[PDB]
Amino acid sequence: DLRLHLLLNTSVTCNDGSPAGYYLKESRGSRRWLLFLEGGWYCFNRENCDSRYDTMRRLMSSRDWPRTRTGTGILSSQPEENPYWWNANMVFIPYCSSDVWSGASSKSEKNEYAFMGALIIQEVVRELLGRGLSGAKVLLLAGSSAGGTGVLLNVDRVAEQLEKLGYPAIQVRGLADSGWFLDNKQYRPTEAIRRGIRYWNGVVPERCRRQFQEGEEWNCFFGYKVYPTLRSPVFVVQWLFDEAQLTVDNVHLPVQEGLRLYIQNLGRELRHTLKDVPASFAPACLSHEIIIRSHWTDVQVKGTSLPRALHCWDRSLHPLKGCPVHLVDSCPWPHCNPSCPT
Ligand SMILES: O=C1CN(C(=O)COc2ccccc2)CCN1
Ligand SMILES: *[C@@H]1O[C@H](CO)[C@@H](O)[C@H](O)[C@H]1NC(C)=O
Repeated sequence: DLRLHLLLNTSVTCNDGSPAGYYLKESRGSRRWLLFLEGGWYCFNRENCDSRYDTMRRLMSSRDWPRTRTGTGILSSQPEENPYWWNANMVFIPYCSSDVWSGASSKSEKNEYAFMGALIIQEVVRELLGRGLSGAKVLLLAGSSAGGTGVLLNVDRVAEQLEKLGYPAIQVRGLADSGWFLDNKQYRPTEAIRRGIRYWNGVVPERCRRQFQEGEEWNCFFGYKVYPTLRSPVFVVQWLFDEAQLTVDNVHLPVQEGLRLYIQNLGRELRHTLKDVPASFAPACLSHEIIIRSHWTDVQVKGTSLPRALHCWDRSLHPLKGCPVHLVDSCPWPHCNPSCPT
């Protein structure tokens, strides 16, 4: 069980002004720290956020959060469930800012909601330094879905924050799960992100911002465009036929030729964007499943599981015989990999 701590700086808030926070389980015999960002879409205007507040309020407020949560998958402390990092210090950061972890805007007389995702990450890091993070050797910033995109937007800022605070020995790395999307043509989204950035006062990594310039920061929410600008090591996990990608593409699964070609082209394009990503795990599956699920160990690419690939990545940051880190399926249709989830 991970225990809840509400932020001591109560000006760093969820959407409705309640304090943000984190769940923590310490492991005093370990110098490894895993900070995981939750996902759950976003909202981009007053009316859309009001609807989310009625029926997804835990994603907008801490008022009803439980005092504990169970760590599962990569957050589990059991070796059988988590062969990778079972002995690590574990942190789960709830997503209560509805801004893909990009915002830096407080509630005020002109803003009904606060969008503070980027500041929540910074304040969690600062408060953890007094609870053992000051002695860390590795800080892995991980996340799923909107949290996976959040890793790409925030990993370099965490590295810069720790350097400026006086902790240059902590190696900051990222793990982005299910947050690598394509701005492709639909079978039958970029505008919502553009509007969101203005509504949230959203921030993007500085090198990417300088490439795309004013008004075009939305480009930095797409992994294939932001990843080449990042300095921290980042491991990318992405299903080739991600269900959220298909949803935004208006695809809902007797498949005729037009849809067959569309699905095959999508897998080929995703595979192409990962060609120059040396640490990656991309199975040919139709799924919405994420790395905090208990059975995350089951899927394999070319005979190698994700916990193994992550271990090989750790070794590479000290190619390796029998320990691969670039694992992208080449077969062209959902479930052509026999180990895909059901
Ligand atoms: O499959 C899912 C989808 N979810 C997401 O957050 C979608 O991912 C993103 C990533 C970036 C921006 C918007 C959405 C959570 C619920 N289960
Ligand atoms: C609390 O956080 C806000 C936003 O980052 C910051 O302006 C303020 O200085 C912080 N307060 C303290 C006491 O650190």
